[PDB]
Amino acid sequence: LGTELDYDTFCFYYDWYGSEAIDGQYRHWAHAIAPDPNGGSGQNPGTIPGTQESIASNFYPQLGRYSSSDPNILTKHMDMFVMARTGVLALTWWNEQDETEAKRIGLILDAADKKKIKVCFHLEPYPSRNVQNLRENIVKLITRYGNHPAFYRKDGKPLFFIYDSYLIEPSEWEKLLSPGGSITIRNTAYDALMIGLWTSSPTVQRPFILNAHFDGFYTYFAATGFTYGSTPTNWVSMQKWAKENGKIFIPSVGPGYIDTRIRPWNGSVIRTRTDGQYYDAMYRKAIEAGVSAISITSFNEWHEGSQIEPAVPYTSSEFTYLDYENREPDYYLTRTAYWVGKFRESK
Ligand SMILES: OC[C@H]1O[C@H](O[C@@H]2C=CO[C@H](CO)[C@H]2O)[C@@H](O)[C@@H](O)[C@@H]1O
Repeated sequence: LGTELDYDTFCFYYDWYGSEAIDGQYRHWAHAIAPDPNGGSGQNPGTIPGTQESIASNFYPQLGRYSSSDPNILTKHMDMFVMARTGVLALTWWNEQDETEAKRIGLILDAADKKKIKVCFHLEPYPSRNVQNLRENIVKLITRYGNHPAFYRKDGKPLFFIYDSYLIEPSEWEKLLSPGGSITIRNTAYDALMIGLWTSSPTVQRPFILNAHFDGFYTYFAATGFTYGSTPTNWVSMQKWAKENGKIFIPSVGPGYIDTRIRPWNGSVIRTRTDGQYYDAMYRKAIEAGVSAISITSFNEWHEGSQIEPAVPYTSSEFTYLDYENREPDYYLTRTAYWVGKFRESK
């Protein structure tokens, strides 16, 4: 029918939003404003309070200030994934070691399964992250969730995205990811496809990826040109290198970028949506590069303005939000479905 989910399409999902009613605070809708790293001492940037009028986004959710723990929101999000044809939800994972995290992960897996969506984890730069506690956490996640019907596998293997994987030296990664490594997961019950973050130039990244024994790489950033990896004119050559070296390249595409409510000094990174033309251009470059898998930044990173989740026009007494302009609130979901179809036609 040309409507089915694609299980080589990964959409980055954030479960960090809270409401007073469910979570005790409007978590993440309220957010600290970052000081300017070049703006000197004594800055008092303040906070966005997460009121109805003033939330930590330049856009405004159709679903309002929702809780990521609300089963009825999760249902709606899974229906949005179905509309977008995105078969894998790539869940932010911060190693919070708290019961409210555990509850949310279970709720997300359960809701996903009702719609045949799969879930993988996006391993974030949590405090003192290192290859030993990464192994322990991979073991825990596979043990806890590996028998859940929504747990993602590719040819029998789980898959993890590793954000800011450059914060760990290749000599450490080798211990976890080489078949001969001291604490290897290879050939164990806990083996997985490990997808590292390609940032800078090939001269740095090629030996990093090889020496670290990653199975593949992704680029994350929705803003074109932010890094070498997030410059789509490099994707043909990145894919050629991946194929030559038996690596999986999963370029990240997004619909735009703007984070100036939380980072007012970061205007140079703004990428305008132009009624969908930015998203179209980026998605076309990924498909044209001949890749096997694509990642989408993001479902709902509202702070960074990369979301495809529906947004509505809103002007409050405190802020005039951006909105999808000439496009309807669900445009980025249905445009994702269009591109998934083009990707499948190519695959
Ligand atoms: O956008 C604010 C957000 O920024 C950091 O999180 C990263 C932002 C986007 O994606 C990556 C990969 O998922 C995240 O690690 C972090 O400082 C958050 O605390 C903050 O809310």
